[PDB]
Amino acid sequence: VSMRDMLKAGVHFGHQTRYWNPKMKPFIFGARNKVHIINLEKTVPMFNEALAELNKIASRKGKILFVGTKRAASEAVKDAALSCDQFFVNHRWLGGMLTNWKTVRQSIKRLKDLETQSQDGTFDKLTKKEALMRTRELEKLENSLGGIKDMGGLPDALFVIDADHEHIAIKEANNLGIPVFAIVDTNSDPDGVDFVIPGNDDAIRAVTLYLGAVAATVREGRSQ
Amino acid sequence: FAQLFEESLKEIETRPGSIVRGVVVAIDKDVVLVDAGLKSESAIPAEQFKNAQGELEIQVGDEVDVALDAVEDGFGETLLSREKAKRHEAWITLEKAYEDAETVTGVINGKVKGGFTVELNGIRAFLPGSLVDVRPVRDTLHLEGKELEFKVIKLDQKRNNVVVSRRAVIES
Amino acid sequence: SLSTEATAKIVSEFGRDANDTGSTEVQVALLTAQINHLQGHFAEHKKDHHSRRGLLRMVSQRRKLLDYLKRKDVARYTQLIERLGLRR
Amino acid sequence: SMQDPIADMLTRIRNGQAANKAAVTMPSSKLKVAIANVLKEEGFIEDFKVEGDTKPELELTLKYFQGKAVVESIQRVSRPGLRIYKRKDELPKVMAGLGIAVVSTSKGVMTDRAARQAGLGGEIICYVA
RNA sequence: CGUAAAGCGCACGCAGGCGGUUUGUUAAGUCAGAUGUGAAAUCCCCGGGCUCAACCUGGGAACUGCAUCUGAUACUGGCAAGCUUGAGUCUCGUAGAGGGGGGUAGAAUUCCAGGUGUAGCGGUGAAAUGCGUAGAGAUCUGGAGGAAUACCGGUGGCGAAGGCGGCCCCCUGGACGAAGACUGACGCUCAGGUGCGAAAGCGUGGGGAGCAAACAGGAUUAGAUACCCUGGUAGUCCACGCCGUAAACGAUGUCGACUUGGAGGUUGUGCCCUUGAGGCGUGGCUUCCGGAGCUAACGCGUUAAGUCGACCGCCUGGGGAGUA
RNA sequence: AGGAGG
Ligand SMILES: [Mg+2]
Ligand SMILES: [Mg+2]
Ligand SMILES: [Mg+2]
Ligand SMILES: [Mg+2]
Ligand SMILES: [Mg+2]
Ligand SMILES: [Mg+2]
Ligand SMILES: [Mg+2]
Ligand SMILES: [Mg+2]
Ligand SMILES: [Mg+2]
Ligand SMILES: [Mg+2]
Ligand SMILES: [Mg+2]
Ligand SMILES: [Mg+2]
Ligand SMILES: [Mg+2]
Ligand SMILES: [Mg+2]
Ligand SMILES: [Mg+2]
Ligand SMILES: [Mg+2]
Ligand SMILES: [Mg+2]
Ligand SMILES: [Mg+2]
Ligand SMILES: [Mg+2]
Ligand SMILES: [Mg+2]
Ligand SMILES: [Mg+2]
Ligand SMILES: [Mg+2]
Ligand SMILES: [Mg+2]
Repeated sequence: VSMRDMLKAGVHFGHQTRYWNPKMKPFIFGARNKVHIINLEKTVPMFNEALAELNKIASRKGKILFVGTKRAASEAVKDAALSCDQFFVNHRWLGGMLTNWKTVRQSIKRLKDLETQSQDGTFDKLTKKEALMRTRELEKLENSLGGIKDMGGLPDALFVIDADHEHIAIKEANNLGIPVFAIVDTNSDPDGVDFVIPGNDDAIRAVTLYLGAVAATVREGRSQ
Repeated sequence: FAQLFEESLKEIETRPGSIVRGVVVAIDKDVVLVDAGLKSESAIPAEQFKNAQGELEIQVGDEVDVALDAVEDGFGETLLSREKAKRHEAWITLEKAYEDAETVTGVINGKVKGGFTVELNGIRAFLPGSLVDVRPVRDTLHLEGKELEFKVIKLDQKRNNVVVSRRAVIES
Repeated sequence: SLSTEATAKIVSEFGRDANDTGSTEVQVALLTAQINHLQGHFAEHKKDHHSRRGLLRMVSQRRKLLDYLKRKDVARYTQLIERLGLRR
Repeated sequence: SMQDPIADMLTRIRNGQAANKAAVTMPSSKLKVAIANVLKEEGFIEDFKVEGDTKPELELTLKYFQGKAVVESIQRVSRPGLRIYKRKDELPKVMAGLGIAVVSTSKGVMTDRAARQAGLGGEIICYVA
């Protein structure tokens, strides 16, 4: 990929130079149009870090939780993880998935009872104010938790986009020791992020590049 | 890396708010998804592409941009495509069309205490004071009219002062 | 505010070089000339306290420079106070 | 006004370590160079260099270990307002021995352990820990 | 020491405290060593003796000290040279309610003379006191006089603070920027001292339109020596003199250095392209938000309440009392 | 700049 794919995508974009969280300062190259520019000259060796990292994590077959919430990259994440059969949260991060897993696990086990009902296990009973109430109950659960329903226990690696936009998950992960892989733009602060991936986040031309190149490397730590 | 100087060359292609390629790689009758410009995927409303005038000629693959209204308002390139690519009648404000030779479409609605006239096929300017039109007569032309001629007559703050003239008089 | 020509005359009559505008005797002579000029103004403007503050600042600067000159080179100090008519 | 360049040097180093600056630059002095020598040779900074012949500018490169700063604490003891002179048998201990006490003895600037070695007292310029 | 007690109202400034940088010299401070003393006992250490202990003892250590002598002389001090980056002067411009003096302008209230012109006006939550047929109010003309300067007007500017806003002139202080030259630590702070210091107030001589303590009347009320209303004197105004206090407050002493940012405002200065009043820097001052850090928290946050240095002021439970 | 607001 290198600068070649990084630019035909736009990894070099960074917010306005009037929003930039100063902790990014090593990673920037300039300010074209009152807007920052991310090296793609440090990124490429540093993006390579996480690549050869998730190899190691998927080598023990550990669980990799993808995270993305923006409508822009909401659909990138869901299709990228299921391309690897790993877990993902493409909607709002239900505040407490990790630190409060002893409670969120109840949420999954109740939808896993529910979906058996809603398809075959004796759904069509009376009080049709009851039938739809499940349909909206199941949909709401599946829409925000259906990403990671089969997951079991806690993950071992966590890949996010917009460390800023998703800073709850980072604050949950860092409080559980789980390593955190992020993409942090000029408006974010990687001080929680273990393995940073400096460069433009919000995208699909650029995000399916981060995911599509990551999505593979998980498999070849999994195909082994 | 002057290897990104061939991408500093890609910087040239189109960079400030101006005509840009305008890749419509994604499409939907909800939010026409523009992609080219500066930032990645966009979020523009629709006024000449879908669900707007009824013209469905932006079929996935059309390459029109939106004059990059914002270089980057934060992961947001341009916005509504009112008249951004083919601003054949106005551009900056009106002083510079593109030919000014052939009679371009013009409309002369008088001053109903202001004007509020779609004088040009692309803008709607409010005019200050007398000489609202060319001057055969000032406040006696409230019909949209048809394609007669088009000239300049009296600009002011050079923002929404688009001044059109079409009576075929002595052209004052 | 001494006139520019008056400043030039003071520098020429007190400094080694006509471009020697920073010499200790040059500075003291400038301060003394301005103070003597301002005495007449403050004889008729007793309530010009804000200007009197600047006058007192020049007085104190001249005193500091004179102490510096005296504790450094005494003979120059004595010649200067002779040419300027300052009691001490 | 600047009434203690040694305290200025120590404060510059302290602030630089706090702000993760790689190098801190300042005006030079014989005493400052000697203190930089002591700090470098006991490993609290990498290198120091004095560039300039009319306005000598001293540059000290600061070192950080696992991300954290190394000079966790650095205090000016014998300040102008209260000079401190100690005898060879009341030379202080810093960090109960782990730290150092930069001491100006009659033979040059040299730490408390070295002064106890050479049987000297002197002025306790600073504590480093 | 922002809010718990605590930064003088603000400055200047002697004594005093502290002091940028290089070389040389001195050896006062400082350090080392030695000598003399620093009584004995007591404390402490190692022992000995009373059957043990208390107790009594032998020897040591200690008595942080002081005086010389001999060395070191890095740091401070002195002394002599220098250096310039602190400090200051000059050259050119800049912006400003900075100050003092003098003149004038228009709007407006009040009063006086008159003209037109009628029974109300004025006031309030309602009302009444008050003004008016002796002709008010309204309106117009012409004078008089005093005070303050609408719009501009701006968490805008200047000033050390208090503070300063119409326009013009004379005298005058400070700040700032650019380039260069010059002097060469000439510096920072400051007890006592001296100066300035809103408003009220005091003395003398003026002035007095409006406002208004006091006062009087009406009203409100249980009362109403208040709020409200109608009038009204000192005083607000000037010249000089005195007072010397304010929530004199960013409740934050002055000076200096260093430590991520963002959005402005104001005032210069440089480059180019003034190619559309644009960007690109750099100085000064100033407003808001916020990072690390700090804080009891609130909050402060490159204009610190962050990290340090110099000097000064101040606090030590509340009340009594800032009183006698 | 008519209206907004309404
Ligand atoms: Mg209180
Ligand atoms: Mg208090
Ligand atoms: Mg104060
Ligand atoms: Mg010194
Ligand atoms: Mg004894
Ligand atoms: Mg010396
Ligand atoms: Mg005093
Ligand atoms: Mg008064
Ligand atoms: Mg009285
Ligand atoms: Mg009086
Ligand atoms: Mg009187
Ligand atoms: Mg009167
Ligand atoms: Mg009464
Ligand atoms: Mg009254
Ligand atoms: Mg007081
Ligand atoms: Mg005040
Ligand atoms: Mg105030
Ligand atoms: Mg106070
Ligand atoms: Mg002072
Ligand atoms: Mg100011
Ligand atoms: Mg703040
Ligand atoms: Mg505090
Ligand atoms: Mg008293």
